Amino acid sequence: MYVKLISSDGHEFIVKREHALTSGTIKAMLSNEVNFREIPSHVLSKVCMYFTYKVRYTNSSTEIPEFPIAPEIALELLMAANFLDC
Amino acid sequence: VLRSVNSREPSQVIFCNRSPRVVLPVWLNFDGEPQPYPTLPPGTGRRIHSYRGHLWLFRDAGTHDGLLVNQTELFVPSLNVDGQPIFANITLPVYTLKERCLQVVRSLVKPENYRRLDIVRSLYEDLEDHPNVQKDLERLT
Amino acid sequence: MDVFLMIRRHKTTIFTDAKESSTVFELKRIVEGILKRPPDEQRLYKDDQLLDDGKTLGECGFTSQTARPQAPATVGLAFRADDTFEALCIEPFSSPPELPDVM
Ligand SMILES: CC(=O)N[C@@H](C)C(=O)N1C[C@H](O)C[C@H]1C(=S)NCc1ccc(-c2scnc2C)cc1
Repeated sequence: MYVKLISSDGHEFIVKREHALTSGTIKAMLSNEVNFREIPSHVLSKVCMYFTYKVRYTNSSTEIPEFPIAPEIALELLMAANFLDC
Repeated sequence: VLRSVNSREPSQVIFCNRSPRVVLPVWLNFDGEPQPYPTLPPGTGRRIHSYRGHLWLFRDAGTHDGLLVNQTELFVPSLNVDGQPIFANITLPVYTLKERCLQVVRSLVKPENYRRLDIVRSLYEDLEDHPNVQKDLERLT
Repeated sequence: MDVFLMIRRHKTTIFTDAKESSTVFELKRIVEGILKRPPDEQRLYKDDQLLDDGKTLGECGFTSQTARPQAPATVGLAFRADDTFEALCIEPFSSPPELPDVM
């Protein structure tokens, strides 16, 4: 089961349903497609990577690597995080 | 309230830094004050002498971000069995995307300049509210 | 040994996972479920290099330490336009703005 997350510039990111429910704001918008008018693809692709990262490493006994963020996307990514509550 | 018990019963421990951060070990003394100890570079480990019922916790030495030890916040040395040290496996937690973004913004922008960033006042306050050992201790109460 | 991928065609990006011992044909079956095109009308790539159906993902350089959750590796995807295969086209993401003076 998958869901389509759509950036402001038209990119269609397809991710698993359970991974997208990490964000409570997305949980609200669904409960198959969602459109983000304010989040461009270079920001939204990173959000999708964070979901994958959280689902793998949450309650994990292994070593956990850093989630990297390039300086050029930090301000925009922060604002997406605050909106999405993840 | 949160403090080490003065047991005087020895306990050998391995502080194993399995994180990318330089780690600051912090011992909570007999009055509950945090005493800082020598740092550990990423990927390194040390064998150290502590005592049963002593409270320890672990932070990033530069920024003071919180780290886990055996999946939790607090670590308490216990009874050694068969000449075998207790492992204190220090790791990163799964930070929220928001908190992780805040860390990255703090590392690039000086506290003087936070007000010059083009963001809502909610985020100014979030940036200013630095990680702090004293704050974390009052929560546990 | 899990690996984490971005399968990409035009302005579509599929986030999925597999093992190092998975075959390329199993990646096409995942694409079939989502985008509704059979394996023989798909063509998967690592950059310019075409990936044959019998090849495992480990052989083709997708490893658990390179293809990570937080930094997934890209697999290119091209469909057959009834008769013949289109050229591989993957639209770039948007560009971040210039860093301010304070960064
Ligand atoms: C009577 C008593 O319990 N006194 C306390 C002050 C004591 O001896 N402590 C408190 C903690 O349980 C540890 C122990 C000490 S001060 N052990 C010596 C020690 C010195 C350096 C380290 C560290 S921490 C990171 N690197 C090193 C070398 C660890 C332990």
